[PDB]
Formats: sequence, structure tokens, C-alpha cells
Amino acid sequence: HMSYTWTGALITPCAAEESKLPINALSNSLLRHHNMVYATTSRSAGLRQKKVTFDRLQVLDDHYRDVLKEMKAKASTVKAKLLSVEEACKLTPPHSAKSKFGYGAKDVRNLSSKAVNHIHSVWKDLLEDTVTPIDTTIMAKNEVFCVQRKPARLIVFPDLGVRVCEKMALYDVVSTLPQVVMGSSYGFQYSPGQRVEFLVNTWKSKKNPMGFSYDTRCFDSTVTENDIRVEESIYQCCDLAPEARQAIKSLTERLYIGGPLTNSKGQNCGYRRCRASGVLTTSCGNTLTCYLKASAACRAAKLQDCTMLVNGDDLVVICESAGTQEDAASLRVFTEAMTRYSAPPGDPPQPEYDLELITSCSSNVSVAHDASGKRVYYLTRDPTTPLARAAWETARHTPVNSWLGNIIMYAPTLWARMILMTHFFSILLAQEQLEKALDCQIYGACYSIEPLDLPQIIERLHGLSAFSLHSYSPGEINRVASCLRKLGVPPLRVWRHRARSVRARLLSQGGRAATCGKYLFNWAVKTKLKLTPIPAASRLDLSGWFVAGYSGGDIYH
Ligand SMILES: COc1c(CCc2ccc(NS(C)(=O)=O)cc2)cc(-c2ccc[nH]c2=O)cc1C(C)(C)C
Repeated sequence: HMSYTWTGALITPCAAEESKLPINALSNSLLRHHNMVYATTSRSAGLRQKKVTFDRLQVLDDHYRDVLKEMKAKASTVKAKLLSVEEACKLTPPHSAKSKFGYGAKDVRNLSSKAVNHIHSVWKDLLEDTVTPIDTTIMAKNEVFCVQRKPARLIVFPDLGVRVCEKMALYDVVSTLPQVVMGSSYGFQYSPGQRVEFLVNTWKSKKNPMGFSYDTRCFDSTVTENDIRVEESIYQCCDLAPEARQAIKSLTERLYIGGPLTNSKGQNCGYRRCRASGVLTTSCGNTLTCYLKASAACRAAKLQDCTMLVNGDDLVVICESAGTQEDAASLRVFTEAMTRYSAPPGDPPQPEYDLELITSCSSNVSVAHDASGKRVYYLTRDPTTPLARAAWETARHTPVNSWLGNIIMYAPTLWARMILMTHFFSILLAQEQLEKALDCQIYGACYSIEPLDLPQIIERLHGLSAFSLHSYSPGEINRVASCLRKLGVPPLRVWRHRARSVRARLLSQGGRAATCGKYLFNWAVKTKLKLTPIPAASRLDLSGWFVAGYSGGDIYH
């Protein structure tokens, strides 16, 4: 029961790959320790292949089937619709990988006859054939990190034609099913502010709260054939059109369970028997499977009043404590149960008795004060990776602007406000690109966002307090300051100085730019302005935001 089988053919790049941080005239104003920053390339794919290749063994007990029966009962209340070819085409990202059948992502979006005729023939093939393994491309992701070097992560995706078909059959399913099955436990339905609110209310709902996060080692590769068939049986509980039932069965048998792996040069690299990281169902499948295995593991470990917070393979558990020594024992039993279910740990889980000390996927709850002096909880993270990616994006244009996604999601943080907003607004002013729409990712989905709309977006996700936070925690200030010394980033006093200039420059431009100056950089001036709700914020169509996760799902708006 190996996750993969390999032939020896290399995982090849699509274009020229850079690993060393590119340097331009702007680099040194952000980061001076250039040797600390790197991008992963196909050169390291061989090491990743070794790490993700292992035998999986599953032992399914009564807690597992009990949880599954409950999940299927909730899944049976879901009614899902088939999307038209047109609706599926419009969710396709403009720069999505082109089809091997002579058309690209822009042909799909333009509803070109060639693209639409091919999608219709793939659809007919899914309906008539439910056995033939569907070909997939295996690629090394190009992602930027700070040292202390990770090997490249792998992306496995079917052809553009198949991806449009996945949208037709499962887009409505993967968007509505998880919240119905998991209720308040489904993390992707929340904005960062709603997530903090959920975590605080849960922490306060326990007499003696205890919390931990569970890190599964190579989650996608731990996903078995059984897990993928179980996900299909959950999707089948929905009230679906008979063509949608057939397409879901076919995509499961032919694509989701496994298939051959092809490199960018057309060579066979091997065969997958685990979760594909670049399919529509990656996020939803990972969410349901993680929740199923964790919920059953919580019952097996006799964890009292367990509240899950699940986003794909990201798992947070908040429960009733039984003292430090018993909690240590319970987590070992939880881990043992997760292991039997083929979800073994990377780093073993540690019990926490302070909400701020629970870290999941580099993120944690922290505290600051609003304009009135009131204590306000917000989500932050270690800023090393966001700052390393910002340095790369200072010298190179990338398909996904991590700085923009980071300003949106981490707007209330000390580091996004003082550094990211200051730096990138300074660049956009000099380049006359304030009105240019830029792509970023929110919960794996791609969005086109104009930086001039940032104050309204921030107000809608975090409220006006994101523009007024002050008196950050000494733990948080210290992590930011330590990160700056490590990377060779100028100190916070330099950023405050530069921000007064960026603010004045934005105010001079008037209009939406002046609003950016007023709201985003009010923290920089000694005589603060009283910030009132922005009328444009209410007009913002933020539907489709915070519904579901679509990581690897090829989703645009
Ligand atoms: C953790 O929440 C997240 C997640 C969720 C991350 C996540 C995605 C997928 C999986 N797993 S998978 C691949 O199986 O679907 C797990 C976690 C993402 C972000 C975020 C930050 C900056 C830009 N864009 C963003 O979306 C922020 C949070 C906040 C809300 C903490 C700020």
C-alpha cells in the first residue's frame, strides 16, 4: 500500500527556475541578509519524492464508523447543483495551466468553441467510462522560504479540460457540504476576525480549557484508497442530478483514488495511490478526512468536550483539561488512534493552557488594544516566511502576490502594518501602479484585487480596529524584532519614519490613494485622525469570500 511508485524519470520544470534571491535597487530597503532567502526548484524534487513515499496501513474501529455514519446523516441534507460549462469556465484562473489539447485558460474563460467542445467531450467520457486512470502532470512548486533548505513541494493536477469538468460536478458540493457536515468546526467559512471570535468563545466555553494542534506528517500521502472512497460515499449522500452522481463516481475511480504521473516533458514518472494536491476536492477531501479521523481519535482517547477547528490538514482541538500529566497521556492516545487511521504525526502534539500559545500552520491568537484601550484578540503568525516572500516580490513579479494576501489576512498585525503596507505602497506610488489589479490567494482561491481598495476590504474583514491597534504583546513585539535582526530588515523606528512619507505621498494623490494614507497609516502620525466607516466598504461584493477552501482547486473568484 505505497503512496507512490516511481520510474526514475525526473520531475522537470516548465520554465527557467531561480533559487537564489533576485536583487534590484529596492531589495536592501527591505532585507540585507540575502543568503537567508531561497526559492524551491525541481532540483530538490528527488528528496521530496523520498519523503512522501511510504506504505500506509489502516485499522478502522467502531469510533471511525460511528463518526462516519453521523457525517453521512448531515451530508444527506445537502442539495447540490451541476454547474454549466460556462459557469465552470468563468471560475478558471486567467493564468491556469494550458490544456495538452490545444487551448488555454484564456480560451476557457472566453468560452471559445474549441475549449467548450473539448470540455463537453471530456464530460461525455467521464459519463461513459468510470475505470480508465486519468493522466496527471507532476510538478515541483516554486516557493520562497528563509533558511533554518526545504525540498520542493509537489503539485499533481489533471488537464485543464478535466479541471473544468471537476467544477461542473463538484464545485457546489465542495462549497456547501463541509459546513453542513462539520458546522462551526469548518474553518474556511470564517474571516480572520470570525475565526478569532470562534477560538475565544470556545476557549471560554470550557471550565479548564486545554488546546493543541495536530500536525500530520505529509497529509496528502497518508490519504489511502479507502479514505478517498469514503469521501466519495459522503459526496453521494447529497441530493444530486444523476449525471453529477456518475461524474463524481468516475472522477473518484479514474482520478481521485490515483493515477499515472507525467512530467512537463511528457515522461512517465510513476503512479500515485494517495491524495492529488492539485484537484478541486483536495481541500474538502482533506477537511472531511482530517475531521473524521480526529473526531474518532477524540472518542478513542476519551478527550472531554472536544471542539475541532479544521481547515484541510490544519487541525486545532480545544477540550476540557484533566491536569498536565493526564493531558499528556490523552494526546499520546489521540496520536496512537490518528496513526492507526493513517494520519501519523510529524511533530507530536503539545497540550496548551493559554489560547495565545496554540500554533497551527505558523498562526496564533494574540492581543493588542483598540483606540478605546479595550483588549482585542487578533490572528498573527511568525513573519519570517511573509518577509522572505516580500523580498522576492520586491525584485520579481509572481503569479500570486503573497504581500497582498498577507496585508488582507494579517491587516491588524504589527509587521503587516508597519512593514508590508509601508514597503509595497512606497513601490506602487513610485511605479504608478496603485490602480493595477493584482492576483492573490485567499483560502486557496485566486482573487484580482486593486491595492486602492485595501482600506474597505480590511474594514469588512477585521473592522475599523485593524487601523487603531496599539500596545501589542511583548511576546509579539519580540518575535517581530528578532525576525528583523535575523533577516537584516530595518528596525520598526525606520518603518515608522518611512510610513509618514508614504502617508503624505498618498494624501497628495487625493481620492482612493488619500483614503489609503488616512486609514492604513494613521498609526504613523502623532496627531491621529478619527477614522469613520468607509461608505465604499458596504458596496463591496465580498460574496465567495470565506465560504470554503479551494487549495489546489484551480478557483478564480
Ligand atoms: C489558518 O487560516 C488561514 C489560512 C488557511 C491556510 C490553509 C489552507 C489549506 C490547508 N490544507 S489543505 C491544502 O488540505 O486545504 C490548511 C490551511 C490562510 C490564510 C492566508 C494568509 C495569507 C494569504 N492568504 C490566506 O489564505 C490565513 C489564515 C488565517 C485565518 C489564520 C489568518
